[PDB]
Amino acid sequence: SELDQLRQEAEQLKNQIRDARKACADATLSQITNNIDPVGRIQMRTRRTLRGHLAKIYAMHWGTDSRLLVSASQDGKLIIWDSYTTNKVHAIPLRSSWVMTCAYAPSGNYVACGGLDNICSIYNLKTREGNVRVSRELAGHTGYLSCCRFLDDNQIVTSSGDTTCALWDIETGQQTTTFTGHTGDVMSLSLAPDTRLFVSGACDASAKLWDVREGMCRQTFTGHESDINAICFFPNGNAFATGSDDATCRLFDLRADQELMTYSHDNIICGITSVSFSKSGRLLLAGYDDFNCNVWDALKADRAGVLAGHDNRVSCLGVTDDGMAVATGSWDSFLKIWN
Amino acid sequence: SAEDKAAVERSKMIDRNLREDGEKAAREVKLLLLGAGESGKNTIVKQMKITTGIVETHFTFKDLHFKMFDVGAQRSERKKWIHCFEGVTAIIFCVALSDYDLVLAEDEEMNRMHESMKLFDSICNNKWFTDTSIILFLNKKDLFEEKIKKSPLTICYPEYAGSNTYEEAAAYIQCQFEDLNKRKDTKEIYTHFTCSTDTKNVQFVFDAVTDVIIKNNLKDCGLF
Amino acid sequence: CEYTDWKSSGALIPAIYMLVFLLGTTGNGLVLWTVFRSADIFIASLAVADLTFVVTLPLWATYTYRDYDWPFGTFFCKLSSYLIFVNMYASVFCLTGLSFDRYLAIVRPVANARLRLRVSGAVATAVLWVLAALLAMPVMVLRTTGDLENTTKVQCYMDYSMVATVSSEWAWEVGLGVSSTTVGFVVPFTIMLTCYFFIAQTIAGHFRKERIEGLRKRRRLLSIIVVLVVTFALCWMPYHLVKTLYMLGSLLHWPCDFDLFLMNIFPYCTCISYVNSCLNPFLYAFFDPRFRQACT
Amino acid sequence: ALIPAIYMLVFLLGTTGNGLVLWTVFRSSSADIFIASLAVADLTFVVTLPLWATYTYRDYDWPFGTFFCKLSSYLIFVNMYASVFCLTGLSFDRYLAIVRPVANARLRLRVSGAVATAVLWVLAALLAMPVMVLRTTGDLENTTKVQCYMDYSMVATVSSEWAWEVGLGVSSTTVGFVVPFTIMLTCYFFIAQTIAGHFRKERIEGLRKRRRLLSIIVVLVVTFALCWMPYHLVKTLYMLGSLLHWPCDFDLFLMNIFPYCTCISYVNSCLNPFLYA
Amino acid sequence: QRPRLSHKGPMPF
Amino acid sequence: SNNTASIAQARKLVEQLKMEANIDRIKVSKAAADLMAYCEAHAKEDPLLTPVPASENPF
Amino acid sequence: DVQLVESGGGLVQPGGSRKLSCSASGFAFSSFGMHWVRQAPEKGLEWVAYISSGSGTIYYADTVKGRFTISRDDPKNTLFLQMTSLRSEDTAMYYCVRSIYYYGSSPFDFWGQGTTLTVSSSDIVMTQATSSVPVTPGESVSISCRSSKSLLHSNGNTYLYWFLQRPGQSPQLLIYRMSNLASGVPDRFSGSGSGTAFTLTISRLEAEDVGVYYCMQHLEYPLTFGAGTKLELK
Repeated sequence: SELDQLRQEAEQLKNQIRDARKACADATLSQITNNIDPVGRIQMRTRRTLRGHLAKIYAMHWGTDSRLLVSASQDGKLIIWDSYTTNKVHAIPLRSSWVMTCAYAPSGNYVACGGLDNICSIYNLKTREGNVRVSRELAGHTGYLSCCRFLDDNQIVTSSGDTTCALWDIETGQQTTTFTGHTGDVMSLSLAPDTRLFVSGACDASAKLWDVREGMCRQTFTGHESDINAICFFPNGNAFATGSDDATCRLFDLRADQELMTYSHDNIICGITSVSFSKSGRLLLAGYDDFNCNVWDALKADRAGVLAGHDNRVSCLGVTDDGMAVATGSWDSFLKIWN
Repeated sequence: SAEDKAAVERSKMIDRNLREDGEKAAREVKLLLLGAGESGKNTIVKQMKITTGIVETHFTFKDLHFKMFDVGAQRSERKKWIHCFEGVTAIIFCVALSDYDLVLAEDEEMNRMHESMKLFDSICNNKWFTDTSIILFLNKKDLFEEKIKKSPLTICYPEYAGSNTYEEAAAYIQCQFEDLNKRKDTKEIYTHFTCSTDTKNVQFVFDAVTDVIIKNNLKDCGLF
Repeated sequence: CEYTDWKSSGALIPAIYMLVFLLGTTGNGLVLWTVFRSADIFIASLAVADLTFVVTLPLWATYTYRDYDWPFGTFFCKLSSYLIFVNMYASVFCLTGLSFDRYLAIVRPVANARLRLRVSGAVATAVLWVLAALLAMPVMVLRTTGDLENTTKVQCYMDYSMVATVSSEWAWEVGLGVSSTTVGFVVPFTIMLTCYFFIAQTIAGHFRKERIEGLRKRRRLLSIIVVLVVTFALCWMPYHLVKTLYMLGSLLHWPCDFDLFLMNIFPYCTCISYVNSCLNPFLYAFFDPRFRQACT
Repeated sequence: ALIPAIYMLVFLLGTTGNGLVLWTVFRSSSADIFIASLAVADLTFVVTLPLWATYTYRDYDWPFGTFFCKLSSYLIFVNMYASVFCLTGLSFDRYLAIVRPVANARLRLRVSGAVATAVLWVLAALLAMPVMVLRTTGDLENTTKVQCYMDYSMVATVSSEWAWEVGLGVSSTTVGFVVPFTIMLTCYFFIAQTIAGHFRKERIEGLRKRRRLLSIIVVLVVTFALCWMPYHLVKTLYMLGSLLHWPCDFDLFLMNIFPYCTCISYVNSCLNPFLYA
Repeated sequence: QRPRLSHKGPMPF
Repeated sequence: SNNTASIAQARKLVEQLKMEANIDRIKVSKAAADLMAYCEAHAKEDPLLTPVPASENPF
Repeated sequence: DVQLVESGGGLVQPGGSRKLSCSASGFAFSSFGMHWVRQAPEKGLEWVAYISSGSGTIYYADTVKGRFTISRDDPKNTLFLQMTSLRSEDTAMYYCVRSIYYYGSSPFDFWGQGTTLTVSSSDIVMTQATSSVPVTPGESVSISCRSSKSLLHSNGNTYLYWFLQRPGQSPQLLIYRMSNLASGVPDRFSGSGSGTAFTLTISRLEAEDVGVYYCMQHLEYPLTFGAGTKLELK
């Protein structure tokens, strides 16, 4: 038929894309910052430990205030943690006992909850009635939800296993933008600092840049092998870290849409479960499925530090906005808030 | 501070609330439903009770509460959420025998049996289920035994499939199912030919759950 | 008829006291150190009980070897007697509680789950230790020292007339022995017998598998249950039975040869009870495949 | 009966504390092993202290037997021995850390804390072997009290018995108090030298983390001196007045003050957990 | 016949 | 139909990848230069990099 | 809602016993801690007692430590104020409030209607030297409050509570930490106090702002009040 020649045109334009890739790619992040500021060892300490949850812990997100903490586990609990004093703020019963994502609203009054029910559930923390009551029951995904990051106060973007990263709205529970294009199920979502863009991580092992609204793929980001389990974003810039099962937390630039270098290690054969950039993006804290957590030099790879000590697989890792702490929500039912 | 002590008291109340809730979840018996095809799984799930990716069927029978989980309507990658069901006490596998001579009726290359064995051994030797027993349910046994005389079980696989008798056919399919598991020392399957008697399927599920619980206690105790 | 010499015993039983001392202390340290590094709480309690049941033995080894000299203290007579008695009671009651928890878990899946929860590991251990202390305090309060046959050397004897009837100290010692029997061997071994029979028939009913693995299960578990019951019997029947037999000896007046055999045999059945207490860790707690792998 | 009271006062105070520190230190994963060793040496004291409380109760009377006071004298010596070498070894670690924190690591690499404690404990037991073997119970002056005094004249003839006694006493005082207190005093002299060099961090509040470890050990060693130096000094003055002719009126004072000095010297066995906590 | 069994071994019974 | 779906997929692929072609790519050395410049500009106030005052830390 | 229907009071004789069982419309009454605040007709507000969530911790004023006993009924959502003994000084206006406690909490947000008890006719001192002053609208009036002990704790918060109630009504909470406004209040109100000095600026004075103002301290369990300063619109 003609699909063969149409795919040939697609292949030739892909060849032009790779020609531009190779032409613009002449050096590496290592080739620039060979031996600039050797971090050394910054091995931090288990400052606090939260043990409210009693089952497999999957998600956790820091708040804007850099103090309050949210986390979701297998049991239908969404306890709000007061990290500074190791206190319980709000234990939220959860209809879906299979949640793998939870996010704190930047305004500090809402928490989203996804999971295996394909529903992004939003709860109102500040209630004149006094109890956390569910505000919305966003639905429409044909697959399991994977991330529910609050794009803004009312608009919320989310990622599901239906290969679509939908954008929602608490004010009116309608689908603003589909953001289609992904081939495999999408695993993770990280917003831009200015929230006018966001990246998605999929099971097709390709990060993909989208606009906040009225957008499809601006840039395609291939180079991984197995699947993008988790993704992050630079604190302020055209960069984002990409975690995958193939043990490489590689990162890509945005203004240059090129691969920089891979955070590969000979000893590590396991995968990357969670990645959240450190302040200024100098480090790269990576979760692992070998009951360990380690941080990398974001510009020099290598062992900047080791954050290990968790019994089970590190499921979620988050870095505070102030940068004064790092929380590791491993599958073992404790939250160790490292320094 | 006074407000600090009040917050600590609130955290203590939260702690006891989550403690009692987790204790409640401990007594819960949670089973997972894997229907290879949407032909007999609905019938058997109706039997044991009497677009979310998971449907939580909860019921009781003779003072034992079962929280059934239906993941038939997932339409997504299995291994991404399969680790969420690592702690299930039992796996209820449902597969019909009224599938041969149709060959998936859409693919015409592999049988529902072949797809079912693929699914079954993928579950059995799966890392997250290295010690979880499987409740094997053989659905539409009445129609299978009705049509087995007119067409032998030699059609589904060209290998000799016994005589045309339903007894030999059932024995061969049961063996071809159990031998797929590679960890019979730790996990053992419960074959059962599902029939119109709904209550008997529920009591068979009770016997299976009692069995898995008693050997769980066996290893939990000093012996084993 | 007395005749309580038996020359060969005079250097063998203290030697047996010495070699059961090493195995009991070293064997219990092996199990205890691994717990430091439910049923496991009972395992730790039983290991501690047997260890401190064995540690205070060489004080008695000197007592036996140096011909009832007893130099190793004055109120250490009371201390050692109390430790050994309370810890034999604790070992027996730990077996009772551990077999009881096993009986619950095995015979009733979730029907006795509430019973398992209320028994726990801390509450049951605490109550068994309190009962052991209550049953062994008279040993402290009456273990008198000195005056070997009221003269000569120093002996660690009992004055049953102090707190009980002065006229009949024999009656009080009979009653104390009867209570010791019926509380630390008769009824607890009944609990083992019934609970373990229920466990064994639970295997006989539910584990009825004709596979090679199934028959291996039958053999291994049935053997371990029968061996536990049989070892408690084989190590407590002779010792308690011989106490009772000589007690009738003070009453029924058997011909001399019988009581001569009892006098020449009492230290040896004491030794077998002590050595079975010593090996109880290996046969019961260290028997656990997972705990043994942890030790290894 | 203040000395028996002082003996028994320490037993109740020490046992509650030292066990608490040992368990607390063990659950708290170089310095940690030594403070535990200093702790574990002290519970070996309170286990025998009530026995010694009955010893000096009536008149040095201990009927519990030859072996029991043999082992208890071994313990009463080995606890303070292992204490002085534990102080000395962790003082090595600390002062070398103060002068050269980098060079502190290699010493731990050269001699690990656990192996240092092991050789320390075996050395303390070896040096307390004589104080073990000699003390055998008897009726001195045909006394009803049964005391296992220092029985020197076994190892050597009666003529040289006094010479062996003074040799053992002087050597024990030396290798228990003088030699190790001197080496740690030199350690603190080095520490002051670099503290004199480091006037920027000389402030107590400005160096809290480093100072506290130094402060904890300062309050440990000052207490250890203030308690054992009386007993050690009086024990030295004993044979000083015996061989060299000091007046008898002096010597009688030691006979009245040694039980008060010895019991005060044992107070440190309870102070260490209080100082650590 | 006179020994009350409270000698030899630890147990006085 | 399936052929129409394949045609639509080919259309979306070619237009998406032409849009990818329209993207201007800046030099990778300049990208990494901005990366390190931001890192050195914001390296001071990072407790993870440089231990901040050990008294102001609430943890 | 959170409407607290006070129920009790009456013309009880001295030394008697009365039931003051205020009812709660339902706001997880178990979760919220309850207070009792009295007010004599010729005096200001005065705290009486406090029970935490689930009858955890109970506190009483030293004046009413043994005379008054307070208890709750979580299933029925009521708190029972028993008066073992009654005096002339107990003649007061009893308002019970709701107070939840966490990081983002706003205690003393709603005060009940209250019930009259017409019976008969060392700590922080909240001075509140301001009195009833005639002020025209639009003025930036300021109400000063002082305390003996610095309200600032190691947490970095000063437990100052400003209140407003028009003559004959029940107080509302304006500022609960000297800096954070409550619900139902405009941005004009703001404490902006120091560690030991406290104020309240009202940029645009209104008839709603006409009314007495009370400052509260919550550092210690015995709570202290000032004297109301009515801002009459004249």
